[PDB]
Amino acid sequence: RLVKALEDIMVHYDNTTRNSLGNVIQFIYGEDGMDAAHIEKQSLDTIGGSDAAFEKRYRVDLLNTDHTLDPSLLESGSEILGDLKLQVLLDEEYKQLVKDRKFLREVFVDGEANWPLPVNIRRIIQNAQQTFHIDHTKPSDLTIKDIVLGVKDLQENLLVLRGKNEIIQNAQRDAVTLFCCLLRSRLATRRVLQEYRLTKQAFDWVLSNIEAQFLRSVVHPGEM
Amino acid sequence: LEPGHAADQEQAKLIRSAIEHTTLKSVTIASEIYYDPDPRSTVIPEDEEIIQLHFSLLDEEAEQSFDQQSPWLLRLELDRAAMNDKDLTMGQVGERIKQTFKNDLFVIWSEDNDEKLIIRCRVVRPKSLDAETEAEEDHMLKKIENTMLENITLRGVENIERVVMMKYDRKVPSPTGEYVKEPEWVLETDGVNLSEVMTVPGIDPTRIYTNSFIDIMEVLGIEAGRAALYKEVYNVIASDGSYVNYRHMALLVDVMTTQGGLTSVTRHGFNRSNTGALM
Amino acid sequence: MDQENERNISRLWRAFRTVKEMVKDRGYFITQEEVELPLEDFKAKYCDSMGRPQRKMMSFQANPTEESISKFPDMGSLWVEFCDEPSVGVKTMKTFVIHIQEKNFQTGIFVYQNNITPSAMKLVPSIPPATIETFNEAALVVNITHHELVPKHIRLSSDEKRELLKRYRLKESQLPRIQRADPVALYLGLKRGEVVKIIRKSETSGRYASYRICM
Amino acid sequence: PKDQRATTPYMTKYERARILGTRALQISMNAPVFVDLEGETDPLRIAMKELAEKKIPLVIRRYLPDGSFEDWSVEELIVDL
Repeated sequence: RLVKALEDIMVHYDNTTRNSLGNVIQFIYGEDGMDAAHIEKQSLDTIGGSDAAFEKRYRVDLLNTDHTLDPSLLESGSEILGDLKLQVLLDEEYKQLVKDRKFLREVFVDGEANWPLPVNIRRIIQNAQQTFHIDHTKPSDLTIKDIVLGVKDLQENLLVLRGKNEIIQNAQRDAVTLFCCLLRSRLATRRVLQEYRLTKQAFDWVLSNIEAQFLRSVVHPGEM
Repeated sequence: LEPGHAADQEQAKLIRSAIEHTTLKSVTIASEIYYDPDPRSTVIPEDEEIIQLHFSLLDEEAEQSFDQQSPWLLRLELDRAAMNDKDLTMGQVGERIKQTFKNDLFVIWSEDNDEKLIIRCRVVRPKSLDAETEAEEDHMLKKIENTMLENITLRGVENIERVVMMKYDRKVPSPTGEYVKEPEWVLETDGVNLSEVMTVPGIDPTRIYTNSFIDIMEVLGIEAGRAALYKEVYNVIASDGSYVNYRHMALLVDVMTTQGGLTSVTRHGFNRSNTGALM
Repeated sequence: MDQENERNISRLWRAFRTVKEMVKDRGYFITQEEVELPLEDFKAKYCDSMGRPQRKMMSFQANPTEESISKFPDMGSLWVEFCDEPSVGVKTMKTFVIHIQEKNFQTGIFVYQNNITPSAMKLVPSIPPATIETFNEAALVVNITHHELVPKHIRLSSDEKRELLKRYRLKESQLPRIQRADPVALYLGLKRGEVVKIIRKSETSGRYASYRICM
Repeated sequence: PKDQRATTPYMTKYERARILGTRALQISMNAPVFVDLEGETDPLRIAMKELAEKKIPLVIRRYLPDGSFEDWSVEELIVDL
């Protein structure tokens, strides 16, 4: 009975799911366009944790002493002190993380943090560390602006639907909301400098690999 | 329950009482029809004290008339234990009977403290009983007894049987931001009457849920019906621990709910559609 | 609790609040203060000294907001009337229809107590282009659109619907369907052919917008 | 639609399967070989070798549910499989 009911439903090249009549069952397969084979459980950091712990893990301040970024974490850590521009960028990043926290707490009322998602970023960062033999005692050569702009560019490259109009662009931006949340929670400046003392080469490698990997993760048109 | 009443106990019991369906038949021991021409007294010493209790109250009322007085006594003896369990008093049942029998049945009450919970009733028939206790047909009293024991809803929601209040934990953000388990009191019933139970005061209408997704569709719409159907499928599949990806069950429910209504996978549902004849 | 007791006044007040919220969500202008009327204030304004509210005094008129009329230049004025008769005979429906016709109200909502006779129901489509909506006070006691399961429904303008169909290369039939009698459809007062945007908080993705077409 | 093609620029799994199958069938049918055959014998392996070099002339017509289509040449498509 089940096989006959859903027999003729297929993913088409416009990424929608339709039956033999062309009727739309859903406007993107699985509501995010990724195939099940490439999903796997991952943690959403921002959902859990106390406000103080969340701020400590994510907030970075170049001006005040409450959450100062230790200068030893960057090859220009001393210079960045002040620089209202970098502070504005980091404040925007923290506001985005707070918005993600609120949005996720809305989506998952019970606060569950482990949910399937396409690309496993923990493995990507572990691979970067093992490949580049990153030394945890050498102040990384990354810069706050580089990190922020790289993450934003990656988010811009999270292509599922490739239309040029505004309806398809809204759909595509919606389809990557949760993966963007995972990225922002995982690639926070503070985390990328303290927890994962990556270098610029490793950061570029991680971003490129994430791009490629979820691009390989998207469902194939013609899938029955 | 509502957020301001969930953490407590007795308010949950009050909601239980407001929802749970209960009739006279659940509290009555036996119903007896007795012969008693006397409208103000009785040949039965057992009911003499009860009659005297209301003799100074009812028979002393102005505009005394026998139109509601008959020689037949429909004596119901209730269960004290059952009434105590349901938090029912002679009051509630009496005015419910009055509501169903505004002026077609003169009803006498027994004192709650009395060991004999008695509802002494007489037939009503104006223009024939006005000044006499004429022998009304006993079948009239038997029909009245049927109506009392079947068609009288003392309290609760129709089609809602035993309501089982129980406690289990739900995660809510602590003021520090951490998710902590806050014990909550809820009710799990039998039979579905969403359309009424939603409106009962004291319940959080935004959280009420049922496993009969058809009623969810009827009351909340096709989108809530689809969500409830997915929840039911997920519960069925995860009852054994093993789980399937969200996409498969989401696709199944989406297919079942594309036509603005619940479609079955039978030959009456997807098979009677617009698809190809050979398909 | 008698009819005059709070057991019924509270239900009436909650239905009033639900009606105000429903009219506000349709795009008409209703101040947030009116939506949050306290029970005591409602009794003072409407409930009689005898405990019997004058339902005729709860009659209500709403007008499209600036944004709603800008997006829906066909919108008109709304009239809402809570009838007094427990049973809606054809005479009361005829009187209401005449009132709508003479006031030239584009849309009118008729909230009734118990039931409407089929003869009266036959008068609903009797005054085009004006449309008459009927609601049962019991249904309106709780605003079903506030339920956790129910997502947010948004009505699309004809231009928005045309653009959607053009971008997805769809026909009117190839969209998912929503019936006219759907409780949310009645709440939004959808007409046949009006497409509704539904925004859900998907598990796989943060949000997922789907659409349905009234049938 | 000659441009603004909204379909994926990556050759799909089924597209790869059918391209390799078609080229294997053609080579088995003694079709011309476009690559420097390095002593290979299996038509499928030759097809894979000349797909690696983007030396398969065939294109891929991608039908949309409304009947339209897009012509993608295997030289354009990115073989990320």
